[PDB]
Amino acid sequence: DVEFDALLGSYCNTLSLVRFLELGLSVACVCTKFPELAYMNEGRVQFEV
Amino acid sequence: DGTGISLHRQLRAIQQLARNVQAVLGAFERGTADQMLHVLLEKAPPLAL
Repeated sequence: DVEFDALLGSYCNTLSLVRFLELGLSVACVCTKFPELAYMNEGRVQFEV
Repeated sequence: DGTGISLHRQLRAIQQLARNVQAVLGAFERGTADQMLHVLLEKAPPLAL
């Protein structure tokens, strides 16, 4: 009697990476990179109608 | 963070450091001269005596 026990396969997946930019949500926001948000204090946008 | 904010205030740091180091080294050149007259004072007897 000759016996063994075998590893018949190994499966992994791919963690998929999404970008906010390929979305339709990104139309609902203006995005800008502002590296000094740390150093800001109060930001303001002002409007006239 | 690479932002220029971090650069300038780093200058202010290098600046203030150079100014104190400059100040304490000269404290030993005056320390000496003062050290003298006092050691000169400790040693020294009045004229009257």
